[PDB]
Amino acid sequence: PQPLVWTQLKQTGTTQPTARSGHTIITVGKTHIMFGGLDNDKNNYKDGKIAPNNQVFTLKLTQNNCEWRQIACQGDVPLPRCYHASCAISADKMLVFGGSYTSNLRFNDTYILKTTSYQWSKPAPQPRYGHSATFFEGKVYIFGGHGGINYQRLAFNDLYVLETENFEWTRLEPKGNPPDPRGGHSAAMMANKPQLMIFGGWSFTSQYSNIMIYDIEKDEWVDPEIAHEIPKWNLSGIMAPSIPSWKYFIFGGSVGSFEEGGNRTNSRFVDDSFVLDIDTLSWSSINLEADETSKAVCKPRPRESASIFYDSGESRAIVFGGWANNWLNDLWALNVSTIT
Amino acid sequence: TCLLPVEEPLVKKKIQDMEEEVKPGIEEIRWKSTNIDQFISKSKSIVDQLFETVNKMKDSLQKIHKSLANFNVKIIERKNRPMSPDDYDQFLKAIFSNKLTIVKDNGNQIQKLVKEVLDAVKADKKQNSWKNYNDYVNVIVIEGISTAIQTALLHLNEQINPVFIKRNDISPLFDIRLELGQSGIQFDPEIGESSNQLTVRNTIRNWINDFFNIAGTIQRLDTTMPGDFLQEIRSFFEIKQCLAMITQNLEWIENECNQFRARFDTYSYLWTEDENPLLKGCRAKIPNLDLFDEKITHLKAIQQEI
Repeated sequence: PQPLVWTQLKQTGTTQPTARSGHTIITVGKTHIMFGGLDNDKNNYKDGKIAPNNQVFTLKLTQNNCEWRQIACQGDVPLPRCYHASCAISADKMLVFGGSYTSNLRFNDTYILKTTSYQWSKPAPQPRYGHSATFFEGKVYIFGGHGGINYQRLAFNDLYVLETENFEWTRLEPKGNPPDPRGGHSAAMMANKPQLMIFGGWSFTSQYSNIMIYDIEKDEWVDPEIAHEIPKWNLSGIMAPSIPSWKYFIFGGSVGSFEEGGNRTNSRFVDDSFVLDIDTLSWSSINLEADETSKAVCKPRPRESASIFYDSGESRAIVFGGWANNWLNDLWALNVSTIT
Repeated sequence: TCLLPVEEPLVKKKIQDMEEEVKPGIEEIRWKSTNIDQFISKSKSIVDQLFETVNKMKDSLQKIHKSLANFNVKIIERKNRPMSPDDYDQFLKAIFSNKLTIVKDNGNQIQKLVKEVLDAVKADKKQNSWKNYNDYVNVIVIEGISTAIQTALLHLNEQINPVFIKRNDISPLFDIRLELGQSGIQFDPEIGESSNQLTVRNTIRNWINDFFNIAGTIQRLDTTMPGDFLQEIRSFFEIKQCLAMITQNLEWIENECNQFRARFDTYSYLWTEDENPLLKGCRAKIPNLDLFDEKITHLKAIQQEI
């Protein structure tokens, strides 16, 4: 029962990433870019393959009205169409790695898209999907995930860094032992200190929601706990970090908690959103009851894509497409209130 | 051309071991014209051993891939015709328990197949070949379970349009009652109650989730502590997605029933207000009783409309 402002936005144009999820909304300055995901075309196997089409989509938002247009692409564009891929930016160059191909679990190598040129390139590392990634603007970090190519790997607790200037992968030795093999996890950075954050993830018929942080400067792990209305056991949760106050924003995702002995299967999804203030390690349900109704809030859903975005003059969360049990095309925006 | 189909470097090492060796002295055996069958017997003994290995490999491969078809045929024949309204549904629960019993029987078979491949690999560094083998075995198992729940979810997908080749409400389906409760439209099987699982009762969607558990609970290899719930979660939504037509068709019938509920509200009936205030309003009007008699005639025509 805390302030929030939900808005279901309006879309325009024939090309819209409808019936999509597991795609990536990347923003740098004004560069709000769509890529990957998954759809269904129901015409043939070839169309099932182009369902997660490499079509990069661009958006022009006007007072919650959105005009969608596909962008052009050149260079090395892999033929099959990907999902679960991880991406990064270096100020004009989208860096893509990982993901898989639905038909044969073909994983993607390192690609880039020079945005100013609107072209691709193949710069070149356990071949993996479902991992999490982030970049310290000199190093691209990958951690956890799901292998499986040619050797049917398991979940992973390893992590690598990729040098952009030296074009080489490097293995970070885990000093702290606790990090367990995970995938489909949240991995972002704190800004109070320069380190990563590992918020749980998936493992062997078990979600996870613990917290691990990686001081690069020490090249090691620290384990902080949480309290205050935590999302107990949730994956595929919608993510938005707020750098001003170091506040993680989670929404929905795959949730549900049983013992390992149980089938447990009952990953009912949630529509609630929380905020983890890192400085206090304090979760806080941003749920509201002072607004019109609860029905005007979006429905429980994992696998959506999210980003921070300024609509009508206020930074706010964006939720697009997704798994509200299967197929979403809806675009949602939770206006971040005065608390910033 | 028998070790490359399985693509096992273990049996490739085995073919390296195997060879017909025939000594320099045997280059001087056939010119005797006496009994000279020793090199053939030796190379042939080698051959025999390899052929029993070949038969074991073929049998293991065959049974591994055949045990998968049983899952799919069972789940198909089971979910072809559920016909399960609430108490036949209570019984289809036990029938799906028989499905899970077929699954657990093929799990008792999982044990025997990992044993038969213990014999098949016939290695000392067993675990290294165990990787090359169980990797592929597990991925094929995932495929099988995926196709299984595919056929099930598509069964119940094929229940929406009563217009394509025939109607669809051909059999006794779940029955839903319409009530006037607290002076308002009320579906005891609310559209939302047969829909979203709430505190009062659960329905079709929770049934789908429970069928999902019934399917994805086999004892995987590689330390066996987890289950293969999640390669399912991946595959369905990677290509197959049947839950999607599920959601959209359920919401479609939902909107149809909401439109019908609005239609029910359209009886032009008043807000079920107390008779005293309307009586008092007409009293303030002070009309002849014949106006109230015409009002009662309208009420009788309303009963006739009901």
